Amino acid sequence: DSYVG
Amino acid sequence: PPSLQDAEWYWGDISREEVNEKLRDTPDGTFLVRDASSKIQGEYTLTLRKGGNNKLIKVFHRDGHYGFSEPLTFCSVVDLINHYRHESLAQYNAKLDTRLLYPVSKY
Repeated sequence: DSYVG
Repeated sequence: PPSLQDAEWYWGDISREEVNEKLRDTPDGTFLVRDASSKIQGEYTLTLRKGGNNKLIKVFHRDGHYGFSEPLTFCSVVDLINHYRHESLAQYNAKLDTRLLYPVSKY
């Protein structure tokens, strides 16, 4: 989701 | 060595709604760490304010080390956070070009 890779 | 439980920016089991309230209207570099939604021991999530948004960064944990991506080089969550108080996260991702500047303190 709003996780940054 | 200072423990994670005693870190001012570690909030444990709080929801995204609660995080978003604490980060509303805050400047870039405002940050806190909470338990990851998995609710598995040793799994944590950094939330970092950048560009008016709340960026979620998984803290990986393997072989007694922590980090945002392989290789994992830090011996504790506290050491990881204190490192990025003084280095931009742009190395991890170019859209995260800020240091960890302003802890959201529980104290």
